[PDB]
Amino acid sequence: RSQTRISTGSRVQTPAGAIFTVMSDVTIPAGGVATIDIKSQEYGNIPLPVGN
Amino acid sequence: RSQTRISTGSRVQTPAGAIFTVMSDVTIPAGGVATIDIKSQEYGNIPLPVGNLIIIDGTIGWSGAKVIASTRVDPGSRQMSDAELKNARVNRLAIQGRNSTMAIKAYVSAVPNVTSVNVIENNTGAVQVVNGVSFTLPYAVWVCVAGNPDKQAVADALWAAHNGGTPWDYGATNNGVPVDGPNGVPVRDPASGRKYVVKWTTPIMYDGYVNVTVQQGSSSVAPEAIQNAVVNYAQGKVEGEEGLVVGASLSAFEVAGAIAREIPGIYIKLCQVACVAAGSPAPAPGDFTSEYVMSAFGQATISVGNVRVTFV
Amino acid sequence: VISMGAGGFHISFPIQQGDIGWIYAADRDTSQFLESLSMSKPNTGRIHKFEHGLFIPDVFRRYTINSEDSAAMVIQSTSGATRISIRGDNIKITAPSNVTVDTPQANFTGNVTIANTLVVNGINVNNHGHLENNPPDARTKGGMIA
Amino acid sequence: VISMGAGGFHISFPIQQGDIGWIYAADRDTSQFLESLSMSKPNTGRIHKFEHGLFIPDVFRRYTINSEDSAAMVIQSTSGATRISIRGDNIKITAPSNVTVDTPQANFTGNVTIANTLVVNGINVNNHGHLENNPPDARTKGGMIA
Repeated sequence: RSQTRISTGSRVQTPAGAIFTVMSDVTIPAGGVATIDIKSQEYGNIPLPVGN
Repeated sequence: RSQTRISTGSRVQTPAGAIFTVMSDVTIPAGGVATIDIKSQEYGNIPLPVGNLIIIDGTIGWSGAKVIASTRVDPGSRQMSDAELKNARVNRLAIQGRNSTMAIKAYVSAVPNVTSVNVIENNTGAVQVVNGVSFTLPYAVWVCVAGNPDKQAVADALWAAHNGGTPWDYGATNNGVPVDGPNGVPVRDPASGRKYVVKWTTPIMYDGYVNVTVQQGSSSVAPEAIQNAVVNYAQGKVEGEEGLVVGASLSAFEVAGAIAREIPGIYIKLCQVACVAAGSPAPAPGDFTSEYVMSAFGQATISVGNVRVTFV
Repeated sequence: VISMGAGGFHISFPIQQGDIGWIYAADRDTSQFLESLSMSKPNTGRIHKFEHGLFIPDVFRRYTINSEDSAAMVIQSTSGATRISIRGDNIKITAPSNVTVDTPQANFTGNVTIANTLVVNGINVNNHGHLENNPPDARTKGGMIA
Repeated sequence: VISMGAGGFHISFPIQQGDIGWIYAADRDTSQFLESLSMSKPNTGRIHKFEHGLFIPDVFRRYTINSEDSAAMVIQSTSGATRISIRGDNIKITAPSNVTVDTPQANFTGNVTIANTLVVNGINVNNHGHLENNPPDARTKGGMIA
């Protein structure tokens, strides 16, 4: 509830994710919000179907 | 997850260890990572596997421990001139000479952590001719070492200092315990061949007893001086005399000489020396005698409590 | 948040969103301490700031105090509906709805008094009559007579 | 060590070796004040140092909270073995071993309920039969029937 998501919030997938967030967001009363991802490296990598 | 452990992180073992960290590490997402260490001072107590006390760590570092998988070594220090004036005669490291008898002792004694070595050769065609061991296989030799470090170092040193066909020999059931059952498999050779034979033993840890009667001297002398002198001789810190090694017989005259060398001005009247087996109950009062004789594979040390003096 | 207590005996209040109080400022950085609760370095050089502090709950003057315990210690709610009034020489426990004792062994050391009906072991005490021998197994007439 | 309380009613925790908390620093020297607990002159000129301070106990996050009282005041141990849960409108008292009331005069003002055997003045209540006139002094058959 009412959480202030920040930039560079790093999410790491099990196969070496190391993924930032692209733009800031604020949590809504629903409890689910949309955030964007950019890879910390410049190679071709794939995200797993589930959150890690 | 995703934490970097930087170098020279002071890790402290519970008996004041103060270990370091060699190479910087990044913790994998698995959460199980192995870091290499290094001790601070030349004098390092052998540690035990516990949760190492944290001194310097990052915001994320949680804990460190010692699992069985880690492989350990031992340090080296305390090399005083006394050891040099003793090891001059024995440690004649004739690197120039390999196929010999005096060469094997010296080349083995170069291995770290090794205290003393014996090598006795038969030279004849019959069994039971050397001072203290049987043979079985003739034309061979047997090797005994003390304070032994890990196998590979002494195995390489031993194989690198012989030349004969089959000079390796286990003595008999009456000898020191063999280190390995069939052999020691010295894998590599300069010929790259797969040759494998090394046989050597370790001594039997005996125990000695000393009791001496003296005069009171010029002034008051506490018994602790005599106890420290005899213990120091037994360990071998005095110049010249190597003390007690693998294959040295305790002598009452020699102990009295050591006492006189350390503390003069005292009149020794009686001297007694006895030897006791490993873990055996303390020898009876009638056990002591003037002279004791030890065989080749018998090592004996003396503690503070095994020397008791009651002046007249 | 501060929760007073030591020797394994603490006190906590069910804080929620919108509660007020006071905040203090620590001398140095405490994050490395808050991870392990043991001796640790300061993380950074920041000093005397509210970034790493300590919160103390409070209610200020928002409560009702009942007329009876104007001189006795109270542990209550905001409205005084439930109270534990520890007076100088007596104790009073107030609960308008109900109270419970989850202890499998109670004790008393004096005279006891009830003001209404009793229920024990699933049956009643304010009307109990024991069967006798004559007449055979007949109900003891009536209930609870002094 | 701070022990909250005023008007002759205080709270104390049995602190022992190894307990953690926070320490504050007094403005001036308070040794002469602690020597008599009255108005006193400052002793020395030392200011804002931890030498003469004040300690406040705390437990931080080292406790277990039972799922039932997630919205009520709890006075308990670290493990929650013994509790005093003051909810909005009811009170629950937990003691796995036993509880006692040392008061020599208890009181109640409503319906009471027990779930097991009763012992009063050294004798049972859940099986009792009173002697009668005929048959002469014979025991009342049975125990406690509704």
